[PDB]
Amino acid sequence: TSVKPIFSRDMNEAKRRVRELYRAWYREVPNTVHLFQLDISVKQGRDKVREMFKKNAHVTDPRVVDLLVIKGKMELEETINVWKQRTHVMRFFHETEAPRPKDFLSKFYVGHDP
Amino acid sequence: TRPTVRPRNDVAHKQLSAFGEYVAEILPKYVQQVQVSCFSELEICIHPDGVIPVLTFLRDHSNAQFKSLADLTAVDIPTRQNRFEIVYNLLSLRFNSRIRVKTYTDELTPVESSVSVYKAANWYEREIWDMFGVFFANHPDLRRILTDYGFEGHPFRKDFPLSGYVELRYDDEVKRVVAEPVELAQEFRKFDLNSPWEAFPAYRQPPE
Amino acid sequence: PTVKPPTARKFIWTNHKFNLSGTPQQYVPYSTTRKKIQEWVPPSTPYK
Amino acid sequence: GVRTSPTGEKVTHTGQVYDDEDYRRVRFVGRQKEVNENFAIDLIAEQPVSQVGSRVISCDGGGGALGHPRVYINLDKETKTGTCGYCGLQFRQQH
Amino acid sequence: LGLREIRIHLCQRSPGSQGVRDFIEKRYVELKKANPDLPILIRECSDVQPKLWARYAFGQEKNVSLNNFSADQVTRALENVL
Amino acid sequence: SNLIEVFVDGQSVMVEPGTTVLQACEKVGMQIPRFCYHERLSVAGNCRMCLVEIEKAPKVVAACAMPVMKGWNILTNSEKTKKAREGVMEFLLANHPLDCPICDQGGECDLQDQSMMFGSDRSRFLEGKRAVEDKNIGPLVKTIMTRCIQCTRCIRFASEIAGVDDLGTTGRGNDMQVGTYIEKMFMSELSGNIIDICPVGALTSKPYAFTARPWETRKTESIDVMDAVGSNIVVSTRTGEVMRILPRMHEDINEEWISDKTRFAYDGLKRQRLTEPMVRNEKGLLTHTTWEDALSRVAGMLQSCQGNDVAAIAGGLVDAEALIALKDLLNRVDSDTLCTEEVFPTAGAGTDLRSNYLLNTTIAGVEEADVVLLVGTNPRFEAPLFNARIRKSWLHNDLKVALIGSPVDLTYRYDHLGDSPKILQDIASGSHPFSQVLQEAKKPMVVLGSSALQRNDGAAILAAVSNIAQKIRTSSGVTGDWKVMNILHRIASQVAALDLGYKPGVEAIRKNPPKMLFLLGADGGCVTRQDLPKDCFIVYQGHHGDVGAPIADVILPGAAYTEKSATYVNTEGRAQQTKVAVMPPGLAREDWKIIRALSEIAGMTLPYDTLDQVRNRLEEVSPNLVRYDDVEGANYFQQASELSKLVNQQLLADPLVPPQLTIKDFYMTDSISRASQTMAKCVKAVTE
Amino acid sequence: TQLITVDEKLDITTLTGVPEEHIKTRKARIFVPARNNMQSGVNNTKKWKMEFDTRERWENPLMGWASTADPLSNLVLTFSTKEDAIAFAEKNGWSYDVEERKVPKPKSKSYGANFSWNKRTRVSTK
Ligand code: SF4
Ligand code: SF4
Ligand code: FES
Ligand SMILES: [Zn+2]
Repeated sequence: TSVKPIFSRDMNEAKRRVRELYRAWYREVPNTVHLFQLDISVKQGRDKVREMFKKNAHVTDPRVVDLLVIKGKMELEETINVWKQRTHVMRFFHETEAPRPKDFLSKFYVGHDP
Repeated sequence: TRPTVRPRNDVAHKQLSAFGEYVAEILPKYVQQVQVSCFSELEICIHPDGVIPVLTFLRDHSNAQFKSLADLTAVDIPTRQNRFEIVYNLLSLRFNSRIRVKTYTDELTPVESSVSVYKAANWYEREIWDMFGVFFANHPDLRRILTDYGFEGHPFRKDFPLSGYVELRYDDEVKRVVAEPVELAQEFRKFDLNSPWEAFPAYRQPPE
Repeated sequence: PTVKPPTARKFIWTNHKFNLSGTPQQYVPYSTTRKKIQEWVPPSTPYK
Repeated sequence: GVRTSPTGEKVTHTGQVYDDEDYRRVRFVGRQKEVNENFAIDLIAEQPVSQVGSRVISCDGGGGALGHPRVYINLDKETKTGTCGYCGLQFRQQH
Repeated sequence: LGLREIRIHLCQRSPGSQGVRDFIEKRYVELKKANPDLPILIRECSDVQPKLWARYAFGQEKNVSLNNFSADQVTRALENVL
Repeated sequence: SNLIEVFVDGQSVMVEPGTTVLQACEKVGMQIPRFCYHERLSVAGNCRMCLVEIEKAPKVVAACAMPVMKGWNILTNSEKTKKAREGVMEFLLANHPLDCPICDQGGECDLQDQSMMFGSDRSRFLEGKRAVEDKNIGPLVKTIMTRCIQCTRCIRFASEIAGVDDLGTTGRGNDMQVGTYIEKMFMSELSGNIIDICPVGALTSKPYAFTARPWETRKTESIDVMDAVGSNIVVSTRTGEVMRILPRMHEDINEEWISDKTRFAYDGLKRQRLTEPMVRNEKGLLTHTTWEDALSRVAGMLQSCQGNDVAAIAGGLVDAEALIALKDLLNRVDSDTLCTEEVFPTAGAGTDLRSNYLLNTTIAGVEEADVVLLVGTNPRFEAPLFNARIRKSWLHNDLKVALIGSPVDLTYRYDHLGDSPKILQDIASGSHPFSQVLQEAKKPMVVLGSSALQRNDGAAILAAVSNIAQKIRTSSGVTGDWKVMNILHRIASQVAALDLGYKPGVEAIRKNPPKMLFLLGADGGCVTRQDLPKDCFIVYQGHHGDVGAPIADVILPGAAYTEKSATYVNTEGRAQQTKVAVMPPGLAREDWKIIRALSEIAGMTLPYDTLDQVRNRLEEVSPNLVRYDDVEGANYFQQASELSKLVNQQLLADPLVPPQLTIKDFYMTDSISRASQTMAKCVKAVTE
Repeated sequence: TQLITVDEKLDITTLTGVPEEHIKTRKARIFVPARNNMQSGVNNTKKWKMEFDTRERWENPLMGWASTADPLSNLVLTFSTKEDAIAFAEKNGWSYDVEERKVPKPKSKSYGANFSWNKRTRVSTK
């Protein structure tokens, strides 16, 4: 499996490109949250940005890390333009509950569930 | 026989066999299979490292113009080492002939994005990036086309099901459109239609 | 239809309930389907 | 004809008529629970079963391509009338 | 606490399991014949570590293995459980 | 050496002598269209469809029944091959009525698929097509005599396997009728297994008849229940529900068949199920409530009670998950008495010593046998496919079968020995006209039944079984390597409970009458409340409770076998499993789910939540329940025999007699047929 | 350009974006759909079907239809081998249970074995 690379030869440029992506997302929040006329503080949106980076801790392969950086760069293009809208950014937020449980007791009463 | 059976051609089949053998000889570097079916349209089947060389050679060399492009499709097949199949389909203007140029690839290894020799393939390449995931190195813009912005998954796969993982409705609580896990109103009763008794005996692979 | 008046079928409406969407007399849907699983009957007499 | 459920309404020809505490009744508020008062079984009772002098006979249903394909039924047993699967009307023999 | 039950998990080939085959050929009838209400049990499917386990003291599963172990060590841990 | 060169269209293949053209084509990948052949039935050349052309052969032969000489070459795409098949196809579709809508096998016909792929299109024979009057073959199998293509597959099946022999052909020529001459109904075992065999839609299912259509039902793997054999069955499920079941083949066990009881035991599965958790009411009335208050009440009461006076009877259909979760809970409280309905008598440590309680031989290995004796049961009713494979083995390689304990209604010309277990000990000690061939035999198999196992004669009868086993296995010039003494059961959870090492029977309940107990599947007459102390506290957990559910105190609506991914065990230790076909109706959670929720509401916990954790703990109880579909064979006959010699008794002088004596007795004696309308219909149509 | 190899699996399980319960909890089943016994012929064999576990289908409260909360209920992945089935299942992420392939054992059968002078196979009606 001597696979062709994408962007990085090892994990070093992978970490460098994803930290550059996170740099762009930190400096990308206030312009969009002031432009799109949202209802949410800047710090809460930045915390969901860092939470979405925290979701992907198990990602190992350099192809996959580079492909996540490609997806993030494409979405940052579509959010530095207004191709997307308020609906999509509020769809990144999960506000309209859906308070769907995790306890086995609450998976038992409200049941037919694992 | 004389009616009601579509008559086959002979000399066009001979010429396409000769031309496929011609191409297969004069490019020993990127040739695996050439084949002709009964309805006489040429097929070339290619390792994915000479895509721009084969398309430049099949745009010029003056005994094969083939100036018209079609469809690119990386038609998804499971079970294989290489799922995705890039399928070029070319038509010539001075010749009246049809070739299919099928090169193969897997889920992650990119190909060289042949937009620089055929300008038609730009939106085709963007579309097949959005629907499959065959990444395209040396390409200007990979945006998403035929999909929603906030949607992802490359949904023409056999993994993504028929109905989606997303559903949209409206609420007046926050005065906007929200997404939900999907809730079909009908089962989509799938029809088992796999008949017994050897539908075509001529296409019997060697049994394991 | 005054060229051919009769027909020897006898089940047809001869009242002609006309087009009716927008009344208190219109269609409502219901599945013509009996009970599916038929739950267990709790016993009539008590015990102890 | 329609029967009388304990709800005071029209039952169905197949037994789906409501229980006394179904809230589908209270989504039937103020509108017609429509029913076809002509029932299917009510016409078979008024059928004159004919008397054909052959043994195994045919049934088409009044002209080909207006009705059902050719079905062939038997008139052996005199304890049971020969019932068509498509027509829903019986046949008998005499001799 | 109350010495409820003992389990032995065996297989078809391992050297320690061959020692426990020597145990079941030599010194098994002493155990149950001397102990009528001490329900040990034997479990085999095809291939497993010869697990010597003990379920007692209200849901305590003591746990030793018997890979490349002697039959004297079988008797020794048998007495330690006993 | 018996490797014969035949060429399929030029390509070579080695073929045994005696094997036909068709098994050669199945070896290379071809099939020949055929009707009167069937791969697990007898062979005749009736249907004429399988015609085929050989190179240099002016005589076209039927490829179903040809002895294959050396060096053939077979054309399966030639000219007169297709001409002969299209001719025969135009022949067969002349006396067949236009019934393909109202036929029940419209999605699963054979005339239709072969008339597409091998037939002509523009028919002939403008006038004719006589029709034949039907008659009911029974209440369970709907019969139309008209669609019969006279293939003679049901008849040879009856003649060679069923042994009832009431189904023949009358008349001649065109006017040939199939079935019954004397208008006598057919109510025997495996009478439902003729709807899988009739290749056209002639003999179809009466209760299934017009409730579905095959191209709309999705299929799911399932395991045969109310037996101990476990056929490879399939729930052809439909519309949030079920609506069809069928059998499927396995390697060793249960070839292409099923119990008729099982086949028509889906209505009673869906008939009167328990759906809601229920608590008794102040006048004393069993009313229903939410899981909250009910399980809080039961969990607080379980926090109250302690000691050996808490019991759990796992009768009938319960799970691996049910038994493991119940064992973990009842160990976690302080102590236990886990019990089963059918009492398994132990006097020489019968709980452990794996080989003594199960069918030690191979089910397909009864064909390998020569000398099989049968000590009391009636195997026509208990596991009928076991009896069917015994009869097929006796048909082919001529079994020598004895019967000891009771003269019963088995139909394959059995030898009989004095119908009393004292005469079985007279076999074990003295000589008899079966004992000479039995002792100087080659291959000993001893099938023990469990109908007469509930009486207290179990120790000495099991000792005589062990004496026969040891004496013949160390006798007859053999050291072993093939087995004897295989015993069987009825309930799968019995063998699962023995594999988990449980306190057998209600012995510990009749010794210590307990305070709190859990009735998991209580329908037989195990206990009464008036044979129980003043702590009358039972949690009856089950499904469609008839007997015990008006008696009960707390109803818990458990799920059934179609509704939960439960691992079950057949009579020979093989571990099969089901998948969740339909999520259960009502509230109706699973078994381990209810037990772990009860543990959560009570003041304790169970350290597993998911099924992967369940099966890790399942292997950490016993390794025999993760290696699915792998046959397990135990040993140590001498150790079991030297432990079995502790206490022996004088036998009871009563000759044993089965309760499973007739067909109606087989029908009404289980919970699902006790529920279902259609089994009541077939019982009253046997009587009347 | 001859990049390094590693003894690892593939990790598209966060590239395809399927939600997490549908990732983990869907215990797949790889099976051979065997011969439909009411039919005849094993043409429908030779294709390994990876399918998924079923979940609830409840009554539609207006029509009695089976409305489901399942995207992953109607999938059927068609394979040719078993190793590639294991490879695809490790590639995309979920777990699975495996049935074997249980071919029919060929048995010796003959019409000249159906008839005999001193063996007990006797059709007596043909
Ligand atoms: S069995 Fe006969 S009636 Fe039924 S589908 Fe086949 S051809 Fe039609
Ligand atoms: S009833 Fe069915 S199985 Fe029997 S001869 Fe007729 S078509 Fe064949
Ligand atoms: S199968 Fe050979 S003739 Fe019927
Ligand atoms: Zn008719």
